[PDB]
Amino acid sequence: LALSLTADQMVSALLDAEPPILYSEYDPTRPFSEASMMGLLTNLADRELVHMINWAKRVPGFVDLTLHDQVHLLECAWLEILMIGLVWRSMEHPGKLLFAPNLLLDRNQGKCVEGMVEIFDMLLATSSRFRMMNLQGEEFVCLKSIILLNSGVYTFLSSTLKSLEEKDHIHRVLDKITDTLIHLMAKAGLTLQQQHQRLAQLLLILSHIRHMSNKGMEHLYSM
Amino acid sequence: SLALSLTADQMVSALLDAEPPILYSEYPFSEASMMGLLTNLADRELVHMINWAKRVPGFVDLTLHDQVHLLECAWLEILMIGLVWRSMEHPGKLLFAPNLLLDRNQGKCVEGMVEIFDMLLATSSRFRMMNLQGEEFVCLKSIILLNSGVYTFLSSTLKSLEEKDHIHRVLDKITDTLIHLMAKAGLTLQQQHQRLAQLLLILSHIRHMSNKGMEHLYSMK
Amino acid sequence: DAFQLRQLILRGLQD
Amino acid sequence: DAFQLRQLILRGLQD
Ligand SMILES: O=C(c1ccc(OCCN2CCCCC2)cc1)c1c(-c2ccc(O)cc2)sc2cc(O)ccc12
Ligand SMILES: O=C(c1ccc(OCCN2CCCCC2)cc1)c1c(-c2ccc(O)cc2)sc2cc(O)ccc12
Repeated sequence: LALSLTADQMVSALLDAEPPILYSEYDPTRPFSEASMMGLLTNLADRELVHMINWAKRVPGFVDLTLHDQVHLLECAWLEILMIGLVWRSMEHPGKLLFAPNLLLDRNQGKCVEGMVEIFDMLLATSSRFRMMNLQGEEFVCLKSIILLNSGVYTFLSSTLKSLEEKDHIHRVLDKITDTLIHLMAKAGLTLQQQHQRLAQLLLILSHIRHMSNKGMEHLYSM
Repeated sequence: SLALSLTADQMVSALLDAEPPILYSEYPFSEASMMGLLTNLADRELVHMINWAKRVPGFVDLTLHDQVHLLECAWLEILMIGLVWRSMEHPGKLLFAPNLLLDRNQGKCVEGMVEIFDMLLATSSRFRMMNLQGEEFVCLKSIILLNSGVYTFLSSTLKSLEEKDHIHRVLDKITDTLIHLMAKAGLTLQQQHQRLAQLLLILSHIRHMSNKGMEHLYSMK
Repeated sequence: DAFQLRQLILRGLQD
Repeated sequence: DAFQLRQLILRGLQD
């Protein structure tokens, strides 16, 4: 099914696959009560993860893989995926991270948790970068699926025949998502040159996201 | 700005000419002696990487503070992409140096090293399967230098705005160069955009390996 | 901690 | 070697 989709179809599938936007447990009518930043963020991350799994099943190509590899992809990607979602919804709120529509946090709330401000700044810098680029919703959903499919692909087994087939299938779906990205850009008026340039810009941001995710795990594990 | 005036052919030449020398190791293992040999090599490569960075178009236009920062963020990625490139014609093996060629069982000599060896081998395989060309390699290595620290300068400062703009413009030139190599080699537009995406997606795997590497190295100290 | 993640994912993918 | 990296980088760039 996945390799037979046209670009318009792929975009639709991805838009339709989106998980719900979640609200925090924070009650802004009780601002002087004891609230735990990490508690609230943890509660949110854990509830998003439940929805992320169901979203992964709706990404074309994903359920064609074995169960073990489906698990592995999410295990390697989940924090990147949380982070790119944060960054996307934070685009229209410069200087702030919109963890939830009722939990919009200023940069300086990073300082409330030891070692968190560095990662906040990195998240804010990424949100800025999307803003400066006018990242479109269609492009965002393509990027989020690339993350899922690409982050664990290099660390399966290797020299086994099954992995060869699994990787081949992922690479073919990734090729389809690239075609889709280029198609959005061409449809929006960009020159070939401008198309390849923007595609490169977007994919180079993905390695920053990988970096943030690794720094994040490192910070989380240490709590 | 010399860098933004270059044609694709000129960029490729500059990058090919910039290449550092291929170093030999000083080479019955242990964790200590192998790490000794690999440390010696990494440190000597780093001296040459610095000189190489100065020859990458755009790089010396940046401030000294940012030149430092870029290399500080990128150096292990750059060592790793070099390794993986010279290992391409040696499946199952990593060619740290022409006289130092190691398989995954020697990885096991150092606690926590095999996992990263396997990742490096998987990347070298991937380049083999793609027939990565030397011209493409030199472009990817410069992208790593210029891209890895660009998001973590200061921000909301006027100077940083100017620095990032300059880096983005050079990165656009290197993209144009990659597409040019592909178009010259016969690929369709579709095949061009697809290969470009494939190459840049591999860069996030290299970032990941570098972060895992730092994590492993720090834990020996 | 790392077990709790695998459990969650395995639960979600199956039903 | 977190301090020794930056110095090694610094010396190589200015010479
Ligand atoms: O605050 C969190 C967060 C909190 C707890 C997390 O994990 C808790 C453990 N949980 C156990 C079951 C498996 C899933 C994770 C993950 C993210 C979020 C982030 C973060 C930022 C910096 C940093 O150093 C670490 C994390 S980013 C983020 C985006 C969201 O949409 C939600 C929460 C978050
Ligand atoms: O073994 C090394 C290595 C050894 C010591 C290093 O650093 C020593 C500290 N030194 C202090 C001064 C600043 C520069 C680094 C770096 C890499 C190499 C790598 C590595 C692989 C797996 C892993 O888990 C960790 C590292 S990859 C690599 C590529 C090379 O071309 C050379 C050495 C290497």
